[PDB]
Amino acid sequence: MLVLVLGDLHIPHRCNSLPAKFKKLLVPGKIQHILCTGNLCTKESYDYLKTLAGDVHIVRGDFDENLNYPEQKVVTVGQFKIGLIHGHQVIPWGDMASLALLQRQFDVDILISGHTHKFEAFEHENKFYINPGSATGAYNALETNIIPSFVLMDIQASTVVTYVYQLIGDDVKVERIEYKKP
Amino acid sequence: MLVLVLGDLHIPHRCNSLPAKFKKLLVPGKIQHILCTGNLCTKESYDYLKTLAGDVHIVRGDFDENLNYPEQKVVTVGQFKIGLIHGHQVIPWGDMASLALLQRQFDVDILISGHTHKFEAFEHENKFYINPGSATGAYNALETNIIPSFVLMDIQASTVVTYVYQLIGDDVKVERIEYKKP
Amino acid sequence: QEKLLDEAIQAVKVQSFQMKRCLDKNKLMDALKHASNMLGELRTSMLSPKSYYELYMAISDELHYLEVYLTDEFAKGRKVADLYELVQYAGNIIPRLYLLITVGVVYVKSFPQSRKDILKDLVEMCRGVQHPLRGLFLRNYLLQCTRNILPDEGEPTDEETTGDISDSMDFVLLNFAEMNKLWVRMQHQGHSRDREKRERERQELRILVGTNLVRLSQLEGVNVERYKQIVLTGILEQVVNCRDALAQEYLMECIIQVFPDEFHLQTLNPFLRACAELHQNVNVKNIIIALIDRLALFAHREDGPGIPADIKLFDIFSQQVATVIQSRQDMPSEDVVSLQVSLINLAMKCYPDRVDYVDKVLETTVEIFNKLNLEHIATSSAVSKELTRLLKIPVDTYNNILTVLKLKHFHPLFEYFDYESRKSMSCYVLSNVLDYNTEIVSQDQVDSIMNLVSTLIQDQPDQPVEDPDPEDFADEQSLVGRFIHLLRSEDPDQQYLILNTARKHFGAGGNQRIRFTLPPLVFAAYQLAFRYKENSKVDDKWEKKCQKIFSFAHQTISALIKAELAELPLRLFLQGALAAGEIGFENHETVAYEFMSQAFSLYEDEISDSKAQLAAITLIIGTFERMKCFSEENHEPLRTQCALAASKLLKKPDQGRAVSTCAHLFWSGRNTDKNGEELHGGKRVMECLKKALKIANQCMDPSLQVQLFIEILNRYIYFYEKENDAVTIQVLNQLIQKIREDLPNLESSEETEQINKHFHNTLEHLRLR
Amino acid sequence: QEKLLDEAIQAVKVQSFQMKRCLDKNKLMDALKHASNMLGELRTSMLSPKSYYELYMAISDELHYLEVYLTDEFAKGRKVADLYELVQYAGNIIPRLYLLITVGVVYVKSFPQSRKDILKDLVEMCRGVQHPLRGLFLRNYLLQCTRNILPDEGEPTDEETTGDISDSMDFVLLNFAEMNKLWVRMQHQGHSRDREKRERERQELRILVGTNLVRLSQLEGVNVERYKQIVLTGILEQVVNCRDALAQEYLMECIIQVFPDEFHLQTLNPFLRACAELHQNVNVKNIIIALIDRLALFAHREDGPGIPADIKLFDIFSQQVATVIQSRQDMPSEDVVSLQVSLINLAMKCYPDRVDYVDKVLETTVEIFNKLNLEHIATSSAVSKELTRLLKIPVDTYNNILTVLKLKHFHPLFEYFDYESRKSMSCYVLSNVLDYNTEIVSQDQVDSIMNLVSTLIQDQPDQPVEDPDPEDFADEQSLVGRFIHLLRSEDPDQQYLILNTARKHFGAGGNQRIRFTLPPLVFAAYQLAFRYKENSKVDDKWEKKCQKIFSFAHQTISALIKAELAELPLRLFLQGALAAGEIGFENHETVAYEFMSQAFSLYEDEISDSKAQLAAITLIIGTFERMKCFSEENHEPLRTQCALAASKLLKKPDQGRAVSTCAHLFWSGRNTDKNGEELHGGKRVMECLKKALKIANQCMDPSLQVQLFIEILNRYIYFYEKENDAVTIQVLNQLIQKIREDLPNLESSEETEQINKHFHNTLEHLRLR
Repeated sequence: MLVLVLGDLHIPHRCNSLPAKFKKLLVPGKIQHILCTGNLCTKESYDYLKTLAGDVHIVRGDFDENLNYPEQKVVTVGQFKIGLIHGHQVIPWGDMASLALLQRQFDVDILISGHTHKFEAFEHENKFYINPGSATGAYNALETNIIPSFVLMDIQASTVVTYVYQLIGDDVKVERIEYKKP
Repeated sequence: MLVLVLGDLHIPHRCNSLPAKFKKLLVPGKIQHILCTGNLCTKESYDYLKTLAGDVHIVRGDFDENLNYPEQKVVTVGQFKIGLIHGHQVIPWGDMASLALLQRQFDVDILISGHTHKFEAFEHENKFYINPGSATGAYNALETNIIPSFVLMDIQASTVVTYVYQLIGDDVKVERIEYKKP
Repeated sequence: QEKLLDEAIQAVKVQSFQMKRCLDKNKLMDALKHASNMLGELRTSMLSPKSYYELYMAISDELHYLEVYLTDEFAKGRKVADLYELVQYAGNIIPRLYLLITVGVVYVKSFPQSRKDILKDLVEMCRGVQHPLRGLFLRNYLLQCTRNILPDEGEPTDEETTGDISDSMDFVLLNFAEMNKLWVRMQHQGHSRDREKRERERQELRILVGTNLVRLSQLEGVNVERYKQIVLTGILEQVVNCRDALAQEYLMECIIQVFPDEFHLQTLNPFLRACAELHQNVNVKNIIIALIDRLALFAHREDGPGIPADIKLFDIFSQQVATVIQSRQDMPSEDVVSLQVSLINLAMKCYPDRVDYVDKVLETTVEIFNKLNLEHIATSSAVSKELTRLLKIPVDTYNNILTVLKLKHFHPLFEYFDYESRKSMSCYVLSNVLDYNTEIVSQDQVDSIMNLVSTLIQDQPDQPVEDPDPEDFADEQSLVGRFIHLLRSEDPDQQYLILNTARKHFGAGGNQRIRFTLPPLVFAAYQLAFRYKENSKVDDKWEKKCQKIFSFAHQTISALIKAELAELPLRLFLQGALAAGEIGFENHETVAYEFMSQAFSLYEDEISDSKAQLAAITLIIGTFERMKCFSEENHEPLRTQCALAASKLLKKPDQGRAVSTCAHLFWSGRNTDKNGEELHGGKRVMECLKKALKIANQCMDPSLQVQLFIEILNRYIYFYEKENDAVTIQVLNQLIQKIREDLPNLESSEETEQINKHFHNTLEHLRLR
Repeated sequence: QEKLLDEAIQAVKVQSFQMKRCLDKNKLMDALKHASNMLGELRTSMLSPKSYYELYMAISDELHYLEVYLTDEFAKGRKVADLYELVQYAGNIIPRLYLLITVGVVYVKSFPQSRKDILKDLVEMCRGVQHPLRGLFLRNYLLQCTRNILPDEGEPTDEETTGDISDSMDFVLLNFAEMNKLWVRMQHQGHSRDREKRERERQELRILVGTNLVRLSQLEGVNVERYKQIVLTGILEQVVNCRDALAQEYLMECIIQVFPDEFHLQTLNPFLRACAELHQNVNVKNIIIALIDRLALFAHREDGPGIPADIKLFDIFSQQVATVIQSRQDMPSEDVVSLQVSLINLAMKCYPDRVDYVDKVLETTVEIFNKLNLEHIATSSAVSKELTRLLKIPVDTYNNILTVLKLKHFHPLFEYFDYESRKSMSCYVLSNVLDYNTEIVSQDQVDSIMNLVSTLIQDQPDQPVEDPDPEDFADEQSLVGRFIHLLRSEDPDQQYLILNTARKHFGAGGNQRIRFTLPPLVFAAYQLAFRYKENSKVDDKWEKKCQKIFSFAHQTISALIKAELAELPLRLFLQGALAAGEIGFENHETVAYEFMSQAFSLYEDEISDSKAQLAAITLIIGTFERMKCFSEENHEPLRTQCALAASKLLKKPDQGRAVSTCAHLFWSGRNTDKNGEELHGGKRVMECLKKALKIANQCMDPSLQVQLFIEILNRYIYFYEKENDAVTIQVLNQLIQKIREDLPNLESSEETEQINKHFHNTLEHLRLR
């Protein structure tokens, strides 16, 4: 199975929708799972998500209207145990050491979080860390140059391949990164 | 006319009934009026009261089950205008200055209240203050030594004589106190 | 018809006229010819036994006037011999023999030498008569004639008089055998379709039979020694050998009534072996009860020897009754228990000493119930009624309830109660066990009590229990009252244990029950805490004891919390906090803080009503302020958190009152830095009043706005006169004025006048007026 | 009945059979006698119009075999002279005239020289016709006979052969005028109650009349000038002269359909002036629409010159339709609008370019609506339906909504509508304004759009009324979001102005609204603030621009504050603070300090929930931690103020977490003193962890105690490995020992195990233990 990971859409607070090209890449049928970090903010964006797939997981972001979302959630995807949290609860905000400290407590193999709006995919002490970024390149006071993006991973079995989708210029560049349980 | 004043029986929360001897002193026919401060708590105790006399007045105490009782009530008895309140609404709890402040607002010649479980009968600035105490010597965290008691007053006309009934030792000691409108 | 009767009573009155006429003119034989004519009227068969009885009583009472008339003539010396042949001249046997009896007794008075001979004669001459009714009426005349002339202890022993007590005894035993023979023949005479008429008729003549025993009882010569050897032995052979039930039962009742206990105590057991062979169809319970009643009035009878200890009466009757029951074919079990009830009452009142007897009885009743493999007792069943009436005698009688609790089988008998009846009866009994106040109870007896409660309150209901009224909705108060009562008497550390067992026990009680039960247990904890302080001289581990008891209470209360109630637990937390404060143990401060924060938690989470809001917060504020062991470092934060909580409510009126009430919190507070002296934070108190004032100026609702101003004004005076420098008199002037420049801008109301009075009194109270 | 027909067709087939029999056998007059008796069969008339028509068509088809026979005969030269006289012997007029037409066309074919004379005779003698049915069918036979042989222009012109196109035209117009006369005469013949039957029959026959025009159209001679001068003058003379409506309307549509638009364009004003005089009961609307449709398919018909510029169709048609409307007396206004719709479509498709036309359209529609004293048109009225369909066409067709703002006269249309329909349409338009990305607008047009928004956000059923509906409400926001986005693509100096009008607008928004509308505006401000600094070279008042805009933001925020909200203003101060920090302008520290104190005020005052506290403090710390512009004189007050405020919190668990979080404040706390780096005084970090420790030692909850030690332990590791020399390994050892001597004393739980995993991983990583 392959899962979709996105967040920090910030609609309609800072953006009105996902970039034109990205919409053309996210179509129903392909995705069996969706892990959403960010505050999509409007329920309008939750429905669109509910389109691409049926099993959607969302954690509460620092600007989401609905308070009914989980601060953090742990969802198992095959052989992988994955944690989800928005990120604003991690101080300092994008600190690896703090994320790591969080990984222990959750006891997950992979940890998804956003809030910084900067795509990140790296390995640390046999664990995997992913930050999709902002699917809408939503504004962020700390970084004057944000790049739209999302990330869908493909899990065969105790092996993951995460595809990062960035929107640089007009075309949509891509990058591959593989991780396998220790 | 003579009136009976009691309260804070706390049945069955802390006591099961009025002391043995006291029961022998309160018999129908003698009493034409009853002003009850305290939380007798159980309707079972309201009926017993309804026995000694027919015109019974009760104010809601901080532990009474029935919420239908008055927080405070003003009943006229001949030439006397008398106020009734449990006491827990008077802060500090048994403060004379606070009781007095209450007397003004009610505009009564005599003010009956309990809650402290300590008998009190005194005069202040041409007004009269009475606290029957606890007819059952009901427990009270603030005072480790409570003395059962009630108090029946006799009004001839613009002159009252309040009889305080205390249960010290075995015998029932008594004390007389007179007050007359200014 | 009743006419036959009237014609007879007229002719009788005619003939009794002819008696008195002849008695006047001394024509005796002419009166006796008419006496014969009356008895011709007795040849009728159509009349009722009662009718015959009335006519007989008429003729008998008039004949006595003749009898005394004759007796007088004879007492006058006019004695005529040769009377025996002459009286035989009457054609009818009845007049002849009536004449023989009448003149015979006359000979007895006039010739005491003949008394023995004449009595033996008359008793033997009665063999002439064989008809039941007329024979009975004859023997009645006999009984009244011999009522007084029979030998006895109070007769003159005149060497002319003849006849003894032995003659009287032989006389009556014979008359008994003769009357029962005739009487029983009456049973089978006539047609079998008159069974109800015969038995009614028998009932009617039953008094005739009992009068003989009445006659035996006035006999002084009826002493205990003749009764023991000869009299009772004789009577019991005829009685037992008649093998009937109606007669045996009647005569035996008459026996019960007639003989003294003097006779009965020496002759119960011979008499009781006789009692044991009796006919099957008879009611014996009623016999036994009458006996029980008489021996009962003997047990509680004072100025009498009582029961000698060597003769263990109860064991005797118990064993004989047991044998009798064995002899009984199918006698209703309810009846056995009605008998058990009297055996209880008796053993208790006659042998109070020996409870062990009562236990042998309860154990034997148990074997009976075990032998009877019967299903549960229906609510209708008289058996349950009786078993209840049985159990109450110990319950009503024995004021001591431990001994009941020592009855092991007292609970197992409960089995036979049905569930509805288990509920009703167990409630009634336990209620009775409560109406006597009960004192200290041991662990084991607490256990047996807990078993009694567990059976009273709740097993799984027999049917899914449907309740218009589940109980007397709350009838169980006294139960907990008593528990709590006896607890304060046992020594302390055991009590805590018992309290824990009480907890588990009621925890298993049910679902909607324990809500009322545990608060009292909470009060228990406090008092035991008090006992611990009263033991504060020899003990140092009292603080550890305290730690455990408050920890036990904390769990128990959290249990109540699960039961999802808020207000009540809040007060219970208040009391617990206070308790820990007063105890002042180590870690006590920490304890106070949990009770406060859980209560606050309840406030937030379980908040629904504005009224409930105001009440809960006013109680919270009123409750804390006396909390005074806290360090200022700790006392100060908590105050502010409460102040803030208060400042976040919805409604503006209450908000202003509360914020103003909080002032006392900023002044009356005391720091642990001033060694008990108040922190005296006037400045913050002022700021409190400031914010309060701003909120006041926004009331814009005249009546409450102003009245609220009045309170805030009172607050200023309070602090001004309380040596609080920040409270300037200038502010008070500005405010009284503002209220003055506004009070007119108001429509007159019951209040506005009082507001003037308040303001004037307030200024006058300064002694500045 | 319908039998008459079959019997008639039988007899007809009989006579026409014996007729054709005589014609093959070449004895002509006998064939003509059978033909005559057969046409006698046409003397019955009771036939249905349909039935009579079939008999007619049958007989015409048999006569065709005769016509070709004759045509051949004449081509064979076998011609008998004087046929008209011999045939006039037939006594009735009917045989004569059937014979005359038949022989006439034969002579015309055989004698084209005789064509003019024969046609002039036939046309003149047909004036005899007076009966509707037979006359109609005869002149139809005429029309079919005259199908091809009439004079024409590309025809050989033998000066024996006489007759031209003008003669053919006169021929058909005359026969037409006579036939139309009889046909309209059909309206009144018979009883007045057959009018629906009559009109049905005529409607059936309308094609007969139109066939004349078809015949006129194949006439090659029809040039535009003959069309101009002859055809329309004749037809319009009869039309204006007939003052009927059913015929005029049918014939005029048939014309419309039939002739090429080239002829119509040269003859429009005559044709439309004629159209204006027509009868009032005429639905001229359907005609005009058909006309509009034909010229529309003519406008976008390519392979043509397009519209000649001299041809001002719009002015012509506009003025004539106008004249027609004056000529109309009872026009449904809805019909006027249905025509206005087509008037749109025309102007739209022929001249998208020229807006002034569209405005002239809007002015005439408006003048119409104003003379109509109509209230705002509710949902029920068809008028609103039409006005909707009209207006959406500009709305739908004008892709660019900016272009609408060039039309000033559009806005006046909003007036006439109902609020409900204004709401529906306003939604429709704005939805189109988002779907069609129409971007940043001119200020004046920005004004008028904002005026439209102000009408949306301020008006209700058709006045501002709150009749509350549980329904969606958030349809109005995303729209504003987009607006606000495109707004920012102006140059710097425009934004302040645009910002001011947007501000006033939202100031007028309401209170139930502004919470969602202003945040985007906040971000607007920010990005422009970024624009001024990034452009700090070509601008010198950029620092001033920043100061004014931040003051602007402060008021705007305070606006949100009066709505009595907390969260949003707190966050808006944080974002603003961060912005000013990054800009670092002159007086920036002071501004930031001001914005900060507003945030602190909000924090205290607007502090509600334990959760809300943790969230607010986490936001305050995260913002505070990276802020670096304040020097110690400013950094230090806020620092201590924050430390105390934090140390005041509610809940001990949370208390420990927060106090531990504060460490970072003592480590990341970097001010401008030694130029942004922290002085790195281990000591305050030590005291911070100390208080944290103290709080730990007080929590006394196994589960939480341990959980908190493991976190504080990991925290210690971070700072040790962060080279806090103050962190001795000895302290860590003493504490790990304590944790070891306590870890066993635990039950089984889901957490304790995880706490072990965490601890084991932690000890396994570091290796320096």
